[PDB]
Amino acid sequence: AHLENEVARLKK
Amino acid sequence: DVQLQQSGPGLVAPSQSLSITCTVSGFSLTDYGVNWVRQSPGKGLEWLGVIWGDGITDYNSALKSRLSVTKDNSKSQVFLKMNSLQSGDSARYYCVTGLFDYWGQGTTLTVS
Amino acid sequence: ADAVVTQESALTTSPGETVTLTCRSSTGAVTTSNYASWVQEKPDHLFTGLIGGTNNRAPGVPARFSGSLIGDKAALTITGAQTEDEAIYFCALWYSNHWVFGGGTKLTVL
Repeated sequence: AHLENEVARLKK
Repeated sequence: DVQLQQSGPGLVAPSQSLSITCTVSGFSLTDYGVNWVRQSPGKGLEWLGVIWGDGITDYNSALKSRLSVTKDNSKSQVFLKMNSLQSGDSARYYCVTGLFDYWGQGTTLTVS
Repeated sequence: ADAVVTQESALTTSPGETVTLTCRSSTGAVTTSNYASWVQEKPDHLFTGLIGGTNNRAPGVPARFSGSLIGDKAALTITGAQTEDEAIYFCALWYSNHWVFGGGTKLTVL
């Protein structure tokens, strides 16, 4: 998913 | 640090449209998505749309027919076009990151 | 059609105190799939993202800001407010193919 990917980004 | 710079003529005049360009830095459009949002005076924020890394697009169900969001992955740009503008479209337009973490300086649009 | 996102209109606190801003969804309990996010609007329409995806701090964001889910709602908590933290707080939920913003909560730090 696109979101689970943005989340992975925030955690760095 | 990532930065988002808004530009483009914007325009004005009713019946015509708005055109905004958002240049990003600090990350590639191939990996993550960019959102578009606007806020009209006294009123709250409203999501307009997002364009993901893989090119897929999601729009605000009630404005869908009047807007188009495209991007050039190589130039790190994202374009927003909204047509058939009306007084109610007057507002401040912002381009933002995937979870609204980073913001662009915004662009003011006065229609009519 | 789509859901309504509800936030308290106003909240007030004081330096060093703790406060909790909430976010309700008209479709039922808020969940991790709603990827709750929070942005702060300061005078001059200065926007900054605080929390993204329920409990992740947008890099550069002071650690006093935390987020989580409590009793069917999303929550942003400021542990030990400061005077600069006075602003309007917006919550945003995701519904499979779109975001919906709450009406915002004006926070006063006396």
